Amino acid sequence: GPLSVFGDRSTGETIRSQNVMAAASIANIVKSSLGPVGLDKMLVDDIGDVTITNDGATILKLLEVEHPAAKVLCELADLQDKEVGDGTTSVVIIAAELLKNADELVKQKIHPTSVISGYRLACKEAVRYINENLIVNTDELGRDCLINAAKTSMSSKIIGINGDFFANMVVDAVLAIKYTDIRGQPRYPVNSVNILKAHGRSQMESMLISGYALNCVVGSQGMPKRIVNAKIACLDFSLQKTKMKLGVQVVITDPEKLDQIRQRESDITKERIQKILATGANVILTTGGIDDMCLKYFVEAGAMAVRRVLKRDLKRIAKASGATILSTLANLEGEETFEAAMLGQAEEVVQERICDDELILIKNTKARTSASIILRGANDFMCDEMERSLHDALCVVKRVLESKSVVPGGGAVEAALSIYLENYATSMGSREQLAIAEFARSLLVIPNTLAVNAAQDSTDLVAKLRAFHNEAQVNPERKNLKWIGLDLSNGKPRDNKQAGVFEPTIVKVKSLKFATEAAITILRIDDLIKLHPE
Amino acid sequence: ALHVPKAPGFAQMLKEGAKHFSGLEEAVYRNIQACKELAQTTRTAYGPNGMNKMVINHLEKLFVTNDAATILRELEVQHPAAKMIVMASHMQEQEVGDGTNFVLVFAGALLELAEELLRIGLSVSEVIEGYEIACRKAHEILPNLVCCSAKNLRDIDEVSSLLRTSIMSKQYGNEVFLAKLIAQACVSIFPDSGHFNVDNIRVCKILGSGISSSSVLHGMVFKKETEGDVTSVKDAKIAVYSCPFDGMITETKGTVLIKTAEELMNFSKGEENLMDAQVKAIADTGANVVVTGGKVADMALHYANKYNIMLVRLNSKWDLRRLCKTVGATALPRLTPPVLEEMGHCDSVYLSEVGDTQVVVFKHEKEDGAISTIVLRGSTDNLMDDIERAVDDGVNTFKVLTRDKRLVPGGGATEIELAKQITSYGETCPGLEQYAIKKFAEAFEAIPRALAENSGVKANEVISKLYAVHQEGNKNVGLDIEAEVPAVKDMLEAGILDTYLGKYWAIKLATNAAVTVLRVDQIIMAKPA
Amino acid sequence: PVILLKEGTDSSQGIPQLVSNISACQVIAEAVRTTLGPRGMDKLIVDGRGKATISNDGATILKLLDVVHPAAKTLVDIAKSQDAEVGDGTTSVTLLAAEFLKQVKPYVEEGLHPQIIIRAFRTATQLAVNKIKEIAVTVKKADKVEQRKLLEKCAMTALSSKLISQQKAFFAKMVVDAVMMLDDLLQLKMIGIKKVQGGALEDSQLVAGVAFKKTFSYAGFEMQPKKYHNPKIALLNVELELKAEKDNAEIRVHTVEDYQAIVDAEWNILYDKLEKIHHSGAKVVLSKLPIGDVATQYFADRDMFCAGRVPEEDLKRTMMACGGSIQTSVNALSADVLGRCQVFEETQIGGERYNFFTGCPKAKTCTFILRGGAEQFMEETERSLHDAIMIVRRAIKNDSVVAGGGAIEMELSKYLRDYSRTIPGKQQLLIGAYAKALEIIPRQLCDNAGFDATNILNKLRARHAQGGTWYGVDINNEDIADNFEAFVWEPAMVRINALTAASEAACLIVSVDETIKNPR
Ligand SMILES: Nc1ncnc2c1ncn2[C@@H]1O[C@H](COP(=O)(O)OP(=O)(O)O)[C@@H](O)[C@H]1O
Ligand SMILES: Nc1ncnc2c1ncn2[C@@H]1O[C@H](COP(=O)(O)OP(=O)(O)O)[C@@H](O)[C@H]1O
Ligand SMILES: Nc1ncnc2c1ncn2[C@@H]1O[C@H](COP(=O)(O)OP(=O)(O)O)[C@@H](O)[C@H]1O
Ligand SMILES: [Mg+2]
Ligand SMILES: [Mg+2]
Ligand SMILES: [Mg+2]
Repeated sequence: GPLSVFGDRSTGETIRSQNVMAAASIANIVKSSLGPVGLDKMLVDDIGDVTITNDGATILKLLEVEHPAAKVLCELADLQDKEVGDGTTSVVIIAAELLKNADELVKQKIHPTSVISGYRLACKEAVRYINENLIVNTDELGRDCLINAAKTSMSSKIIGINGDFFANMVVDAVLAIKYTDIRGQPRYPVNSVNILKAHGRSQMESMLISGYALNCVVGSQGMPKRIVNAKIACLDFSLQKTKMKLGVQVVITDPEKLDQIRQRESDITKERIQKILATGANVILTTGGIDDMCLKYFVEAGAMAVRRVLKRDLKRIAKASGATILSTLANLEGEETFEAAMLGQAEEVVQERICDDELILIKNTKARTSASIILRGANDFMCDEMERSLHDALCVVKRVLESKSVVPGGGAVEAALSIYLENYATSMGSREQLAIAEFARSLLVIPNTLAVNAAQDSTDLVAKLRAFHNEAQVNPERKNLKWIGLDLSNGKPRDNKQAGVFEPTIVKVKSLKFATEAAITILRIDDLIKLHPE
Repeated sequence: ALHVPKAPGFAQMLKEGAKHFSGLEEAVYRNIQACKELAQTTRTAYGPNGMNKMVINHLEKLFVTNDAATILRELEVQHPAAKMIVMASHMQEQEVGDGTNFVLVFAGALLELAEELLRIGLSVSEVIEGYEIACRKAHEILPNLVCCSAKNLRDIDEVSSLLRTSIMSKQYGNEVFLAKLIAQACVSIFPDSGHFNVDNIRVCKILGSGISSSSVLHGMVFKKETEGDVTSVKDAKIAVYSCPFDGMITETKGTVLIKTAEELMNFSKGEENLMDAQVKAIADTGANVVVTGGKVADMALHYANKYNIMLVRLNSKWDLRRLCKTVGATALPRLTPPVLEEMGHCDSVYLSEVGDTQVVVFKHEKEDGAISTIVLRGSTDNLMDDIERAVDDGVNTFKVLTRDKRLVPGGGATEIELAKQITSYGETCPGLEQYAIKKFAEAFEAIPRALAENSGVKANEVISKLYAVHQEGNKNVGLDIEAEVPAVKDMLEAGILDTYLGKYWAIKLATNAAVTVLRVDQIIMAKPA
Repeated sequence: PVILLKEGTDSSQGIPQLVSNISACQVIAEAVRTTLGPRGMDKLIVDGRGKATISNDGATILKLLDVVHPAAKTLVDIAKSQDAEVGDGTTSVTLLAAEFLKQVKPYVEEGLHPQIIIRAFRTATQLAVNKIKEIAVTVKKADKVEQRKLLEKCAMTALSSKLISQQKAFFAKMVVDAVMMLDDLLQLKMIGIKKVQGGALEDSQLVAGVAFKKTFSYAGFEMQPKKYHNPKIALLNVELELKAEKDNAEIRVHTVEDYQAIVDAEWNILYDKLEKIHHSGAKVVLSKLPIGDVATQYFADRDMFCAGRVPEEDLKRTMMACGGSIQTSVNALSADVLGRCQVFEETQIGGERYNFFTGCPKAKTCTFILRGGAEQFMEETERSLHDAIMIVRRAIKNDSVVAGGGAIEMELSKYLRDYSRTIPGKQQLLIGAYAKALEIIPRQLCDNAGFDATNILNKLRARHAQGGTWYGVDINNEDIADNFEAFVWEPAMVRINALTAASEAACLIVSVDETIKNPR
């Protein structure tokens, strides 16, 4: 009509309802994968490629979403996975529920600015209330706190019942890769634990490697496959017949030089390898290649050479064993040497046969402790889901060790926040009051979803929860009731701090902040212009 | 070597689109799977907590109901074994009127347990033997499970308490009202003789108000208007004609042959004088209401208005016959005045407006007659059709009680007692028949299991409670739907009862359908035309 | 290998199916929301033929929408049922049903058993219905001036949403006179409604008599007179023209004298019919059947009026007004069967010629003659008057009045909140949701008016809990007011049936757990 834009235009309640519908779609995809009673999903990639998963971030990454207001929630799950590593489903569910209730208010003609102000206020005060009333110090709780946090993260995953053992593995691995640097602050750099998958023996047969596990093998079958007092040389250059560089040409005018030039092309690499081996290096890892001519030198020396190793694996082996990755055998004296100080050490390096394949294990490195985990399941689907679940658990333990605060699970925090914020809304305005009440009510979608998935009376259970938390917030003698949440194996509230259902505070805090940011961004939209492609 | 050829013989001689299945795998198990899928489609509608379904048929007509036979009819069942189970369900509807969902559930359960037994290593023959012997034992047992009897079908409170159960599974929220209405109607049309006809209960669905505004009418209602000027009559003297309200003409071609101006001038006056004489003879017999099954002529209508006769035109012949039964009249094929016996009577005949609809009411004041009508009010045609189905259930229950007055406890009590007793019989029966007897017994558990699942509680605890109470000795105990947690109570003391004949026929038909499906071994479908 | 159902069977099952049913109902409600109340708007729908219908009437709008959703068809059906049983409340019923569904949507998503929800709906419906019957105002005087005032106020309320709201006192007085001159059955076929394009709403009129459009006159009709000052009226079902005395009649003559006798005999048959009609004293003649040119000219020469092919409904109205009987035979034309009026006239009304029988004191009939600038203008005027007429009939039969502007909904919402705060706690939430749903009527009034429904609903909730039961939305002041004193009156049966139908529809929709579409 009057507007001549070459595209479609949605405006008002139409586009607001559409945005809420999209967000709801995304949240209803993942609601069934929440909590110890949540279930996994198959995803088929249009070719028969199968992916089993409970991770909401993984699900929303694999999906092909068309609506931008739904792409927002997918990116929200991705961001939660990047910054926390857990909560990727809860954050999406909460963002969608905030969107739903806020759009209900906007339909009642509460201005979206007022809804947004109220949501921001409620988010700030919920974060404050958590930090002030709902946290437990992991110092007061010990190491069983880390084990309980790992087991809580592993509930809802395919390493759930085996959590009793997988949590020990995760905790040992994070403590192994613990390192303190300058500024003397303790750092737990997960993604430095290596995770390999090998279908075969049961899950209980999964292994924690004190050392490092390399998805590589020796370069020659004549080389040994076990070395005990391993002197390790990590090289970032290739060991091949030397070729003159691009700006260098051989032009012979005296045939008598051809033989010596051709022989030099190999003697150069021979000399480099002899220099490396003269120091005692019996294990040589390389990011580059190793010609057969060179592999023969390693074979005759009785050394173990490995080629095409990955840069990150090499960096980790070097840091763990005490070695220095060399891009060149070149010193500050204009010569070529290899010092025995550039070597690393390990009490054993072996080529181990896992299932029908082989990998290399570097065991008991000195100058640092390292950790690898070989997951063992029934097929690649199980192994990939175990890898994802274990990554979640490692991230959770990392957060618990970095910030020493945890909160109870099972909807305890959400029930407490619902109570406290529905009481707190009474003080702030009249429409921001409704917005804060709706934020509070939205927070209840987590215990509601937990109970629904547990196939229990969500209404009764969440009412009992809220009653407990109201008693806790109105009777100062019963403040220990804060720790009550859902027991989804029996459909009855329970002291989750004593049951061991713990979450890192950062999980809930970041979930709330990100969900609020997403809800505000989606609620700010009152128009949509979709241009026809060209 | 990249193609498997059809084997020589039947595989090659088979037509293009024809299919042939043979053996336990291709035929027996696929039939059992189909019947299981059917039972699953209708399981969630069983019982008072049973949910309705919104079926749209190929004609885009909408059915909102939890009546199993209706759902099956409006579904396009295409698997032949499922068709056979549906035939069993429809035979149950024909014989009894209620229990079709029992038939489906029980048949599906028998077939699933039969598949399990075939997998453990029994032969279809042994399974069938055990199922038949166990059906015989169930029929031997049920008479002993009969708890109460009607003891009076001329009362209105007892009949309501008896019909409430059948009209509770359908229309759970409002069942006291409906049982009252259906009891009033059934005992109005119940004659001194023990014979009861269900077609004599008429149902008029009028849009407007709601199910609580429904009523019973000792008489008849027709969504018609009156042809003439008279609209009400207080001491009806009804005269009924299957012929039109016009001058009789020849069945052979008639021609008015005029040959003189006098004949031409007098023919039409003679016709009207004839009509006036006919209608005046009818009026002078005392008739104030005339009901014609054919058309009405303008001159005859003129003279009926002149002589103050209410004219009614009923297109249908079933409607005409039922009106005759109502008023005590005889449909005359000639326009001759009726004799004192051929005439019908009604304490009132009037035109009213129920809602937007105009209706002609032949209403007796006495609390009896040969025909009664239930005027169903409701805010939706679909709702009124579902309530009509519930009315049909109540009326068919009344007829089943006129045939056999015996009653068994509901809510799964009889099913649990049957399961227990047949299990005790199979534990004594040696030979491979005991497996099939015990599975036939365990199939009964599907009924309280379906009730519990729909009530919204755990069927295993419900069934364990029932088994424990029936072991302690209470055969009238069944599950309580008015309990959020698994519970049980005295079905007799609660008034939740089923019909001995209903259970008898449902068990018989379900067993027969399952046994036929099992007796099938090869299937040769033709190309779907 | 072999499938249970026919290929193409679409089955939607479970909580998603139920939530989708509720959402479709929300769509259907949205389609009529903005028509509610004095600030309500009209909808323009167009058919495949390109013919447009313009209406504020919710039943009409939903009939025109080609709704196919099985659950959303239920709202259309209950709007039809409301228009049938009452004639008003069609938008309110749909809004209420959709709001019940919306209010229980969260619990449905959170796994609340539909049986529990329907039990709560039934309970709250019975409570609200009994409460309406309890607090409904029934003046126990049976006074005629006050009962005409009451009907007039209920009609003005029923008309305060249409395009004739600026003439609603006019049209309400006319509707009340119309339904008060009817017989006991209050038949709608006894009120005629003519639509004469051209003219203003205030130029519309009611004739205490009967009126119908001129009907295919032959030659000599202009030679006839067009005004009679005490005519007797012959109402007939008689074809007055030279015709085959019968279709299966065959004349056979063998003589020219007999031939001429037969010709003259046809003419004498006709002339004798006409001469009897003339000797009955009737100066006006109406036939449901044609009146030929010969009869037309005969009556013109006798200075009589004749009209043939008159429609059956107009004939019956003329009968009920003038006081005669319709005759298939002209052989007994007594003064008992002849009709009578004080004036008969043929006048021009906006391009058409209309015959008016006016002055009938024994008239149990009236004819509305509606003017306006468009076919759809006049059609929506007719629909508005139909609303008012049905309201007035129901009020005549049961003068039990409640107040509008959302007063009754706020009173029932308060009462049901009170009741819900006294019950275990599962039904508590659901009956409170019922109560919160009842507030959709004043909320939608304020929305369509352009107010802040939030502040107005706060004011109303406060004033209904302080004591006061007829406080509702005041539209012209953007405030609240005692609507029973402001005379925003509504027969109680309107809202009774609205709640009944809405609750039944909601219970049905919530009881459906599976939808199975067979392929066509
Ligand atoms: N043992 C448990 N009992 C009750 N609730 C639990 C338990 N373990 C985890 N939860 C809850 O499950 C919810 C979500 O878990 P999950 O879906 O695995 O991860 P996320 O949603 O954080 O991606 C959290 O609210 C958590 O508190
Ligand atoms: N109030 C009640 N409590 C428990 N069970 C009931 C109740 N009312 C009916 N039933 C049970 O519901 C079953 C019949 O439900 P229905 O869906 O009509 O199946 P059918 O089509 O086989 O009659 C019977 O087992 C009957 O005992
Ligand atoms: N003058 C008025 N002021 C406030 N509210 C009114 C007024 N007139 C009618 N209403 C309310 O508007 C609603 C009816 O609007 P309308 O769309 O005409 O009727 P319905 O939708 O019920 O067919 C009722 O709640 C009625 O009480
Ligand atoms: Mg998690
Ligand atoms: Mg039944
Ligand atoms: Mg209205």
